[PDB]
Amino acid sequence: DASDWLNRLAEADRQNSFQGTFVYERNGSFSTHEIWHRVESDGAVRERLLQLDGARQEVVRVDGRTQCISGGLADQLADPSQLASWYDLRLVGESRVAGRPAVVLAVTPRDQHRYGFELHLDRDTGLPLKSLLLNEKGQLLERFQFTQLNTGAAPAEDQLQAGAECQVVTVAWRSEWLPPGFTLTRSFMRRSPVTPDPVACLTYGDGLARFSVFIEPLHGAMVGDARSQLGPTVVVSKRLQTDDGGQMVTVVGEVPLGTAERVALSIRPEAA
Amino acid sequence: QVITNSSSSDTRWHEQRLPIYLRQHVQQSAVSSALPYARAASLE
Repeated sequence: DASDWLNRLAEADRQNSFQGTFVYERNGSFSTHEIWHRVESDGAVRERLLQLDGARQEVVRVDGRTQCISGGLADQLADPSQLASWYDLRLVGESRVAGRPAVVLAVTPRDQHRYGFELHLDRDTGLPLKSLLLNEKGQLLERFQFTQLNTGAAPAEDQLQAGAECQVVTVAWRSEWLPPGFTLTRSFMRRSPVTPDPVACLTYGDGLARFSVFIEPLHGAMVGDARSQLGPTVVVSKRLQTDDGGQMVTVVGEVPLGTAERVALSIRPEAA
Repeated sequence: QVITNSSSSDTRWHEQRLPIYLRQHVQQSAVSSALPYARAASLE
């Protein structure tokens, strides 16, 4: 049963120490990374991630906490129980990934507003071996795949220590429309990268997909639509007519183009 | 990567903002779990 395999996935990261190498690929980027993952005797997870190609990007985490992170990952830093309501969870067979037997789960959207996944889960541990993000037509948007996974034996302490590049470290807006299952994760204010203006940020998620909304004042300027794509991440900007000079609404996230567009056109100011 | 669109006034305006908001979304999603990190690392 797929529900059971996803619950096992949810807990696998606290019940297994491991080390491994994986690749991440999208249109325009291919990279290899290494991970060392140690579960301490009290259950805390200590994890180090290192990029193996090109620059030495790195992060070390202790449970949720970022202990250190390299600058190129940080310059813009300011639960599967309900998933079956928005995705059909299906065991579709068996596979072999990184020389290990796996089960294949198809996580298929129940509507047009989110992407699906093909997940390959390690039989021995429930850890993820392969994650493929698929669009509506079944085409591949991103590939996450281990090439080797070494489980059981815990990484040695020296393997959990990062290098020198790892640096020790109310908004008056709402959406009138969200796809089912998406909820507000967080809202906060930032500043425009260009001007003195405050920019409101809202972030949303359904447990699998996330998107962010940015609302920036136009001061009466005539600025039109924009759109962009970076692998699975769409960017849409649409002007919002307002009584305070207009706003540009930007939606960024791992959702179909039409979802980002519909969200962007549904943003509204809060009323008294 | 800004498309675009068709107006040099609008391209210049969006090109100073959209890449930054994109980076913020992807980076914050990585710190909130190796897949989110990998997406952030794929930038630049």
